[PDB]
Amino acid sequence: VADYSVLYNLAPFFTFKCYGVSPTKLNDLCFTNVYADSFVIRGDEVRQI
Amino acid sequence: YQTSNFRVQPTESIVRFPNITNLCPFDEVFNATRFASVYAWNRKRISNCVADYSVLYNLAPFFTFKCYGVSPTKLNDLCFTNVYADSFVIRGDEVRQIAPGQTGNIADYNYKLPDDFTGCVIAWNSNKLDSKVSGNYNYLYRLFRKSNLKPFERDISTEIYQAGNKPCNGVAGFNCYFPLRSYGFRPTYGVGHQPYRVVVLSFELLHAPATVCGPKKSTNLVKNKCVNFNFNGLKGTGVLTESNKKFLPFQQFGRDIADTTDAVRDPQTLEILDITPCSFGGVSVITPGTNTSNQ
Amino acid sequence: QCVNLTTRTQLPPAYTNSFTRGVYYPDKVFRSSVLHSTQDLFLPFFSNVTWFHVITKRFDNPVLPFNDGVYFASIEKSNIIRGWIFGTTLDSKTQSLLIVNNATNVVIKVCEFQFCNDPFLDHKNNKSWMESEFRVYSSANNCTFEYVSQPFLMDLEGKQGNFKNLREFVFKNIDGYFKIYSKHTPIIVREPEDLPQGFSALEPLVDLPIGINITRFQTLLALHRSYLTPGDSSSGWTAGAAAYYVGYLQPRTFLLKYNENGTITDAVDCALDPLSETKCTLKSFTVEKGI
Amino acid sequence: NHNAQALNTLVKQLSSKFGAISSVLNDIFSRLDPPEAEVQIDRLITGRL
Amino acid sequence: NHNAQALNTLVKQLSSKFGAISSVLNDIFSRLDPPEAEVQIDRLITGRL
Ligand SMILES: *[C@@H]1O[C@H](CO)[C@@H](O[C@@H]2O[C@H](CO)[C@@H](O)[C@H](O)[C@H]2NC(C)=O)[C@H](O)[C@H]1NC(C)=O
Ligand SMILES: *[C@@H]1O[C@H](CO)[C@@H](O)[C@H](O)[C@H]1NC(C)=O
Ligand SMILES: *[C@@H]1O[C@H](CO)[C@@H](O)[C@H](O)[C@H]1NC(C)=O
Ligand SMILES: *[C@@H]1O[C@H](CO)[C@@H](O)[C@H](O)[C@H]1NC(C)=O
Repeated sequence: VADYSVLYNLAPFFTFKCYGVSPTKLNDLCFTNVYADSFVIRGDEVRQI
Repeated sequence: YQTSNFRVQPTESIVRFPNITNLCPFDEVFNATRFASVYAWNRKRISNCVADYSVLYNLAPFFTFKCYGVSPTKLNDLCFTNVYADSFVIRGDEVRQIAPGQTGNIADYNYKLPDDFTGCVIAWNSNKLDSKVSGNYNYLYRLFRKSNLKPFERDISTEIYQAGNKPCNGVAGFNCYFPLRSYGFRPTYGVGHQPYRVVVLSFELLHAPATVCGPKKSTNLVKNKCVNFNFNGLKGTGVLTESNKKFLPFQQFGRDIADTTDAVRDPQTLEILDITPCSFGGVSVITPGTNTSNQ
Repeated sequence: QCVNLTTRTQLPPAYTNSFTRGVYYPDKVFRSSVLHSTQDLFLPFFSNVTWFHVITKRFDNPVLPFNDGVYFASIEKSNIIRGWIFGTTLDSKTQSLLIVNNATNVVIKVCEFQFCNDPFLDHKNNKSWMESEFRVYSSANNCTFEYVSQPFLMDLEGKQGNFKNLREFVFKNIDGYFKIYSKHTPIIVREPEDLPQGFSALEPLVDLPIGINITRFQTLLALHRSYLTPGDSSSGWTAGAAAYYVGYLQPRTFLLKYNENGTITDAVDCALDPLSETKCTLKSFTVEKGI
Repeated sequence: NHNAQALNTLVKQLSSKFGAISSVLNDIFSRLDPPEAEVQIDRLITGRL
Repeated sequence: NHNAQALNTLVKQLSSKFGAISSVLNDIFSRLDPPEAEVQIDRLITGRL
């Protein structure tokens, strides 16, 4: 289960830009096989967000 | 034997519409300099004028023209009342969200249509007007709210939303959202992000004294003959006669047990008439058998 | 502008009974000699309606709720009650509706007013009975709707004789439309202000596309200030006898009866008794022996 | 009594919609194109039959 | 025997769709938009009548 309870309410969040799902019903909506990209970019590249 | 029924046929056709001269101000609506934002959409009252359907088709391409409860072709043959026009601008992706019964940011926090909506929706793309090279930021919208809107309501109040608990109370820090955002309309995003202009026309039909109705010519009134009548779009066939009833000023039609109109107010002289089927019958033929005679 | 009006007493709410009051025409079609069944928001029969007086000096004008509609009746003599305000916070932070009647004509506005503590009206110049002061709001910044009706002339007359004015209103707010129904009646009261028995139907008056959220409301009263009213704007005023009643609508089903001329003359509330349930199932006003 | 009651019921069942937008045929024929009016008229005809 | 059998048939007749997508009213109302959910509901109503 994808519980983001300690995600939506976190302070250190700066860019949570979510374009097809409102951040409230993230839990009330399902998904399928999940595949998460964890990596780093620099500020001159936050354009890519 | 029973064979058929005899039936008197109508003689002539009449028409009775109100007498109004000036055209409707559809110019100010579809040709405004700028449109309002979706969270503060506009509303204009159209009344006491002759409507028309050709001028729209005559001006710039107005695609996505879809109606509820009435076909677009017949709009010129009808007589309306309480006509209102709501105009606003959105992105080209959300135009599918303007319909009776839907979900999404716009439908829940900016503009809801009632489930029994009757009327027409028009939307067309506008890039040479609203998009500027650096991106137009005068068009905003609302992203946060406790609960959804009821049909035909607006919210212009501006205050910080508190997504989490412990309201921050006007410091506007994180754990708190400013509910309004802005569209970026750079003329480079593509079809899926162009600014679109939307207009919604709403009205209701054939149940009250009407003031906005289409271009038609009136005929003189004839009584005491089986005719084809048309009062403000209420077609029918029968005999008309001066009445004894007494309508109150807000009533126009009268109905009977079967729920069929049987009295009407003439919309030029304000008199009450009564409607009746003209003739009926049954026919039976007596014969002594073709083996005996043909009489 | 705004003044604080002290010197009025605290008393608990008084209640009275609704003897089949608050029924209106549900549609705009003529009917005659028929029994018609309708389902809408009506005022239940034999309800408890809250009762207010303006006679110390008893100036009751609190901020009352607005659940699903309101039946408002007022027995009076000199046009002391003038209008109403509707809204949700009434503090310039949200839109609010205003209906007022000056000495000249009706005014309707839906604006971001900032209503201060006590709205009211004054003057009532001696021997002339003229209205000059208007103390309701402090500012109206952003707004979209506005309407000033036809001009008429209020005589601004005082009265102390037998009450002769009973005015009934019904207010509803649905789908962006604010609907008003109204009726007038000349009545001989002679009695301690107890909402006379009878039957009468209200007729549609106005429909407004305001589009706001409404949760509360309150009444506007004009105040009587002349020589016999020693004091400043807070003490030097007179009451004048008036009374008004408030009840709330609820979703019911009613059975209505039209006579030959087309006027509603009787009704049945299908959730009042078991016998009303029986009549409302049989679609008749009379029943014979049996089960 | 039985005869009169039956005939009155038959007369009064005419003010029903059977799912259509209205109980008047002429009004269905107006304000609608044929390929949509056919469905409403089908509903009314079956109900009355 | 006759009475019992008739009642059993009547009761068990409540699990047919008569062409709709489902025999559960709440299931029809959700999963569809109103203006076409209503035709399914009318289908069920006519069957049961
Ligand atoms: C009650 O309010 C109405 C609405 O404001 C007043 O009528 C207007 O008053 C202003 C004040 O200067 C005039 O400019 C307008 O022309 C008036 N409207 C008209 C004449 O239609 C009205 O005067 C107020 N009552 C009193 C007694 O002043
Ligand atoms: C109207 O206001 C009340 C109180 O502020 C609020 O609870 C309610 O949600 C509002 N109406 C809508 C449709 O949001
Ligand atoms: C409301 O008024 C304020 C202050 O005058 C102004 O900043 C704001 O733009 C106004 N809002 C609208 C929707 O007119
Ligand atoms: C109805 O109208 C007729 C004719 O105007 C009148 O005689 C009668 O008094 C009115 N009222 C009733 C109850 O018939």
